[PDB]
Amino acid sequence: FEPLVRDINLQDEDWNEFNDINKIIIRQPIRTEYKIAFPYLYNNLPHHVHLTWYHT
Amino acid sequence: PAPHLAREFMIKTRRRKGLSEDVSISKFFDDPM
Amino acid sequence: INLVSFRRTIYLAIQSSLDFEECAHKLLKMEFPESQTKELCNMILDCCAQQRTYEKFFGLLAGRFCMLKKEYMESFEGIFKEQYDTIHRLETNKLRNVAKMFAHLLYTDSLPWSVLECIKLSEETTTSSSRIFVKIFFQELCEYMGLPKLNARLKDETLQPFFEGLLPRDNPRNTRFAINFFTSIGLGGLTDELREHL
Amino acid sequence: GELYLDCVMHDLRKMYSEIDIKVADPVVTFCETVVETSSLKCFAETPNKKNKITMIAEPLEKGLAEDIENEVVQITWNRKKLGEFFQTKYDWDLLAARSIWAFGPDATGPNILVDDTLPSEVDKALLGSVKDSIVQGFQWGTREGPLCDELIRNVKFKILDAVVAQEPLHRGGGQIIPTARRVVYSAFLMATPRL
Amino acid sequence: MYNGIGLPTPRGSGTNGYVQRNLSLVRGRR
RNA sequence: GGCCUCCGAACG
Repeated sequence: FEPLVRDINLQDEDWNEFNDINKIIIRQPIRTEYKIAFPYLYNNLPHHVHLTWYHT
Repeated sequence: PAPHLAREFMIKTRRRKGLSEDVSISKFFDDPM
Repeated sequence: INLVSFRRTIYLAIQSSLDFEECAHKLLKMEFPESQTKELCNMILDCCAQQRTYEKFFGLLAGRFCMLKKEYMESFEGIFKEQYDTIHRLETNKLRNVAKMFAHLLYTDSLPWSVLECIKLSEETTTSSSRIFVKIFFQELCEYMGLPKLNARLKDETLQPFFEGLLPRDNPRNTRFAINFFTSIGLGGLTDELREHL
Repeated sequence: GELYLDCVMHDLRKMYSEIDIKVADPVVTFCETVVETSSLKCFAETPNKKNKITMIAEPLEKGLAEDIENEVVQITWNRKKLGEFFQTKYDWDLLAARSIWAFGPDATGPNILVDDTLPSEVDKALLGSVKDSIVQGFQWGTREGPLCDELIRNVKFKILDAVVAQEPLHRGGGQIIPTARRVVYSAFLMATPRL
Repeated sequence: MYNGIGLPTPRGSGTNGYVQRNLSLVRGRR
């Protein structure tokens, strides 16, 4: 589709250091399908999203 | 694959939790004897 | 024909695709069978020495390439053994490139194993190509390879007794000629073992 | 589960309050435990040099840990029922199963507190008067482990050398309660803990 | 934009280079 | 383990 609401880049040095961690837990390489169906897994730009259809 | 993941989970757990590396309780906790 | 076209595409992608570490995706994307693996390693070294100057991209492509699979590092051990049979047959200018690539892979030491044993020819028997190239790769590999840890760690790695010219003690010409050639080549205290043993 | 995190995120942001919120990656809650018994003795002393605490830690049994999760015998029950449950279950001695002082944190976590020693049975007022102090400080120390600051699981504590005070005002709550976690931290350190 | 890599505008530059993982990334990971 | 923007007609 498109970048949608995101323009180019918005970040901060203090916000990235607080949110992320240089030393953290590493198990799986951040599966996108896991964050797709789980809006709480990806906190970036959760605005106007129709999602979360659980199983079948 | 080895306990380095668990010990790294403890060190990173202290760093993210706001605790010092520590890992040595001999001088901090126990008596010198 | 197969090696000529395979060398034409391997040389075409070799002269192209800067930062050959990324070009390994295309080299492995060619999906050459095991029969073309050895010829791809020999022709890969031919393209490595075919340049007008020593290129570290060849050493990186050989480190990741040979470091990929088991038959890869094995092809680097056998291909290095075949490279040790060149000596005077190798070009003068290409000898510095062979010493730069062999010194780069030797600094990592991953793929080569017995290459330290295959080197170190006899006292008075040499083509001066392996002696001069051994001095260039010994000086450069001594600088970038951590010579104190390379010689000190190499003394306990049993690489010296496995090499003919590196053998101290009994043979007087090997230890004495190794002390004169090593000390004359700039090894310094690295020849003290063969000097005291001789 | 992650479903509660999704409904809590969409409920919080999309329902309760609308504001920019950035959450980090989720992680499981770590726990503290002890793989082996503590060989080294715990040497503790009050800041006023009055009371001295000594104890050793040992890993609880599998049936004792699962029974601790099930709560096993009621904490409000008489000590005879506890001695019959530990003696008839873990094959513990009558004096050993009857020496249990207090349970784990919030009477939930698998942490045992008992004092078995020769001089401990000589002075009853020492262990009785010192019960609420050490156990009062051990409850706070049981919630945060010496390493990851997590609840200790299958942690058994047995007091050996307990020095009772001249005057009781010499060693108070500040000379006892925080010192109980230090001895538990030393015993846990010598006990080779495991997450 | 796939996981870890992507170009917001695929029409932005040239054509979408169907990248994979590179026969060398597995060598560096192993 | 995969993802392949491309895409021309006049007038001037």
